[PDB]
Amino acid sequence: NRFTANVRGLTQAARNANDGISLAQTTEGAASEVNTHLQRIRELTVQASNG
Amino acid sequence: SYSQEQLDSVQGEINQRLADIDRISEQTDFNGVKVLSDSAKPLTLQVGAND
Repeated sequence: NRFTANVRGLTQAARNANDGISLAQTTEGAASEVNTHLQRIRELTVQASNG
Repeated sequence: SYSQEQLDSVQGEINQRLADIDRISEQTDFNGVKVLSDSAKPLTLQVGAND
């Protein structure tokens, strides 16, 4: 019974960790898009810095 | 050897040339910048990242 309870707990924990992986993936994608923006702002700042 | 009238004609030609020089100064334009003019501060030309 202890083994069964531990096994179900560990499997549900694996599911929780999969959800954590997915959350990190969404955050990573959003941050990557912000990065792609920041490259464009940097390039345009270099452009407009010309007098 | 030139009398006063021919000197006056020469001076008229010189005045025309000077007027053209002044015209070139006031009107040499580049992207809305009177570069070769009486109001032309030196430029910057940002060349590279890391201003």
